[PDB]
Amino acid sequence: KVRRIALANQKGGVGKTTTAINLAAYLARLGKRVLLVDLDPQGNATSGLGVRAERGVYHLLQGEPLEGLVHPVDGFHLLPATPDLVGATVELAGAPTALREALRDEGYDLVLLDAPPSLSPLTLNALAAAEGVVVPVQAEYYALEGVAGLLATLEEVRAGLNPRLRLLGILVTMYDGRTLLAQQVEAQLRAHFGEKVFWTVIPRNVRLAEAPSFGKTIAQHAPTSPGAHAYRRLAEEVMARVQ
Amino acid sequence: KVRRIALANQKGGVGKTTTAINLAAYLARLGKRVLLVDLDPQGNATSGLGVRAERGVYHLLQGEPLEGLVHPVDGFHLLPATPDLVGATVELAGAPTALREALRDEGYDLVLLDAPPSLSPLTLNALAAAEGVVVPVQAEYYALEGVAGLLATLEEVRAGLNPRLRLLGILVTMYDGRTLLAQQVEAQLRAHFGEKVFWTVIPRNVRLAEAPSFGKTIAQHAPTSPGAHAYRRLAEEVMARVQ
Repeated sequence: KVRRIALANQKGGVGKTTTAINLAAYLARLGKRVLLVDLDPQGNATSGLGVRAERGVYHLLQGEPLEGLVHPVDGFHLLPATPDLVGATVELAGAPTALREALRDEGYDLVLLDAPPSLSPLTLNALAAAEGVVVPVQAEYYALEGVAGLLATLEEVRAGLNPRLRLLGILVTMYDGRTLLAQQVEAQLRAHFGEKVFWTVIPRNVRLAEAPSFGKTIAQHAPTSPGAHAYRRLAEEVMARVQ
Repeated sequence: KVRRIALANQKGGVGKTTTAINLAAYLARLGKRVLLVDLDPQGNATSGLGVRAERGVYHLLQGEPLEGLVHPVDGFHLLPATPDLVGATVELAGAPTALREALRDEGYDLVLLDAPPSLSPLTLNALAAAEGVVVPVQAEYYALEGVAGLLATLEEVRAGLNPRLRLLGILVTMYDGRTLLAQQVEAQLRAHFGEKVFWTVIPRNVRLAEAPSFGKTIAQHAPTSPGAHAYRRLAEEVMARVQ
């Protein structure tokens, strides 16, 4: 049963964090108890939610209880990241199952882990603790090789650190509807990865791009904008795959 | 092997014909030899393609060869409808497998049949000749009962007239992104019909609404408009289901 979902890609980007934030927002609206964990030392998800805490995931790995670290936001709970997270990576290196053993989130239906790019010990800890992975990529030709690399990594992590790790799906984000180039890249992603690619595609849209600067989810910022409708649908497609 | 696809719903509407026209346009661009047959005495698809012929499907049932009746348009072939089609319905009634035996389209990869609403002898002839059905509905609450009715009809037609008849999918069209009501209706359609509903949803959009008046497919009229991107993706989702 997929309960923990890691959001990860090779190069990171706004699409990944925007996906973590909004997937969480809509899964919550579907009536799910959801925990979003910002595992990036940069704290993009945390900042994208207008949160400013001095206690975060580092303390979770540092022993301090979860219930007193989570911040309620837009219907779900966030375990924030701080510039303190950086410390644990030095030590998490060589300790891949750290996060997993420290994630006493049995009280949630779904747990989303916003992993940093470039496979750092934090990214690895996310992959070692998750059961499903959503790979958010931009509609650019590099995504073909970028995804291939990440899938090979997932295979190796499944084989040596986490047997229940599986790809939930590849998500095309920042689809530039102004061009036909976007169409061509998507077509090639589907031709090469097939059913692994979600049918729901997130469009490039001004309101979606600005939501993080406002520190609000797209549901809060512009609930009827194209990106909001797409993320609402994605939550449904993600639940369909989980089931 | 699904080769013939009927586009049908209970109440008809612009979404159905817009779907027949644009699905054909994009399946053609995928490198498929496609034949679109307008089976509606109203000739909405034919008019939506800027065609004006005096010879159509009636003559096909009237003996005259297909090759000399098809009109090339936007990369595919159209077997037009005329105000003459009405005649055959009187006689097609009681002759459900007429169209099927007169459809010598072995030269095409895919054949789309734009069926009239209200289950007329022409609608029935479409269902008796097709292998797959795409049910285009609008994101309105009536769609719940409208679809249920059509699915019951498909079941009965499969049982008594065409064993290979199957639902390819239910397509939500004219999704009004200005409201959250659209979201609620879609959610209910998926809750009630599940996987039968295509993940690709066609948005309500000005350029898409106007394409028929210009007599052009959305690919010709506004190739980078939201509806164009959605129909391009739908063709891919439809091919995935056919396979």
